[PDB]
Amino acid sequence: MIEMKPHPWFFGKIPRAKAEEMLSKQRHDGAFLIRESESAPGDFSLSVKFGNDVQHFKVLRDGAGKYFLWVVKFNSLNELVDYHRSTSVSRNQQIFLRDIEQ
Amino acid sequence: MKPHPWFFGKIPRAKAEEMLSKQRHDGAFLIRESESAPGDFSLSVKFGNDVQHFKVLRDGAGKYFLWVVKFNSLNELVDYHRSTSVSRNQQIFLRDIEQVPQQPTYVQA
Amino acid sequence: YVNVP
Amino acid sequence: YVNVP
Ligand SMILES: [Cl-]
Ligand SMILES: [Cl-]
Repeated sequence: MIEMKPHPWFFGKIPRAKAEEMLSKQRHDGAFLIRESESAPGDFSLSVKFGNDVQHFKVLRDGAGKYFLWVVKFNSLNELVDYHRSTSVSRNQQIFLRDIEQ
Repeated sequence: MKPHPWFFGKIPRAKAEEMLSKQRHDGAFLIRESESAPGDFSLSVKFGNDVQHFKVLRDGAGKYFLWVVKFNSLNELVDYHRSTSVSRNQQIFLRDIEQVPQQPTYVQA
Repeated sequence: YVNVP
Repeated sequence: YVNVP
């Protein structure tokens, strides 16, 4: 109806290691979050649970200000996230984004 | 641990104003993805009977800033401004938005 | 904007 | 990272 709520996937500047610890405890593949990278100041990183590991994707931004990971460009971070709920977040393996439980 | 309560994504500036004008404390804020400047962030904050907006500037090394001091993340920019005024003009300290179940604000789909 | 024109 | 070196 669209109730204005902060995005549940944003955790700010949590370490890459701390993101892995959290996501390794999740039950489903695809459980994710977006954090502000420590190693690369100014870049956001998308962290995702995948079996017994956690994969990280750099969130890129072009000159027109659109967000992307691969080829398809997005007008917002939430549109990027939603798209990757039905299309794989990876061109290598089939991984669909799903919200973190609890 | 816990997701932040202040990152709202791409919401209209007017809707940021509609939401914050219902908060009771000055300093209640949010960071949103700007519509007027794609790829940039804006910080909106309640201040009396108005809502002030701050443009989050970026330098060549990707740092974020409002005035002179630069930050490596929005998280650090936000946390610093909880103790030091977010503005060089008036004294306004950032504080988390309070849940108001009886007063929801809606954006379009 | 408070900080820029 | 998966998408960039
Ligand atoms: Cl400063
Ligand atoms: Cl100041």
